[PDB]
Amino acid sequence: ATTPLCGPSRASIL
Amino acid sequence: HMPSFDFDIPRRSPQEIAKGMVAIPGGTFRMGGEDPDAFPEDGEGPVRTVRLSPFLIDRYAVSNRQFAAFVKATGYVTDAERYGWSFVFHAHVAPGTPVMDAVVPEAPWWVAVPGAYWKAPEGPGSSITDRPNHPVVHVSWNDAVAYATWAGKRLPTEAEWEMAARGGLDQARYPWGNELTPRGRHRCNIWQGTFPVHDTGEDGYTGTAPVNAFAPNGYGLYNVAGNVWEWCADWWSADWHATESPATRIDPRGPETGTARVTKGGSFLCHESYCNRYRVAARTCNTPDSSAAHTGFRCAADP
Ligand SMILES: *C(O)c1ccccc1N
Ligand SMILES: [Ag+]
Ligand SMILES: [Ca+2]
Ligand SMILES: [Ca+2]
Ligand SMILES: [Cl-]
Ligand SMILES: [Cl-]
Ligand SMILES: [Cl-]
Repeated sequence: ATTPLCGPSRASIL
Repeated sequence: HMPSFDFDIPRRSPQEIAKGMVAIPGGTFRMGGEDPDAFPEDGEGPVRTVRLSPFLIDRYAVSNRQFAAFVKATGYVTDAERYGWSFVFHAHVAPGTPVMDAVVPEAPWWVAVPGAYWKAPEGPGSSITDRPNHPVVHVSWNDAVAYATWAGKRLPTEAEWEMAARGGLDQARYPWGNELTPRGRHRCNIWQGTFPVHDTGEDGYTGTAPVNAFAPNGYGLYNVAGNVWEWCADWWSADWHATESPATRIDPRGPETGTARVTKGGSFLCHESYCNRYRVAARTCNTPDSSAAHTGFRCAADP
């Protein structure tokens, strides 16, 4: 639905 | 980039540095991709001719055994250890392992696991006793640069990575050609089955494989496609390389500023039905102190 995610970032969980 | 280290850089000879590396001669290649299904936000295009100065590149991603020797010699503490957690794929978290409630938006298969780090890749209770020759994982971009500098090396640029990974083929889809499993043989460690629910392990592995698994490419590099994502030196952008200039076409270094660093090559989790990012032109990024169970690196060096 949005661009697939392969690189999970520490910033993304905040 | 100007890193800070708490260990001295040891003296090493050219012969020592070059062990396990292949010499890529200076020359040109066609970088990028124009697959019509590429995600526009990834900036795989345009295809362009890039000239590179000669360089050395590791045949293998850096292994657990090698990273352990670096840590033993320096006392280096990885970003995941400082933070106290790293990202583990959900299917690899042992039941009962303490986990954070953290959510990676759009990617619920990633679990933030306290105590997951390079030596305990699934969290407390796991180890690398049976994975000495697997790629080191849970290493951030900072950790990779620290290792590479200690080793007398550096990270490859995205262009260096891609020239080496293409292995002398002009605009092929994969390091070895255009078919994913030529002659019915698996050539890389990616996902088979139904992502993210069930990995059939048809290629032999439902996690990382040894760094020397599968046939190499035409230049002698192993697992440039699949296995683990590999950090490169460049800051990420989708469009810096769309400009036609010496800076973007001769030894290109990427944009001078950014928020995330480039990662190349795909991993054991990639699949055509979701990311399709195990093609050699594919690219993504991650922020430089981030770490995960499917991300490692290989080094490059100036001859
Ligand atoms: C959404 O656009 C989406 C979701 C999963 C896999 C691919 C894509 N494009
Ligand atoms: Ag992927
Ligand atoms: Ca696999
Ligand atoms: Ca790879
Ligand atoms: Cl997109
Ligand atoms: Cl091993
Ligand atoms: Cl082929």
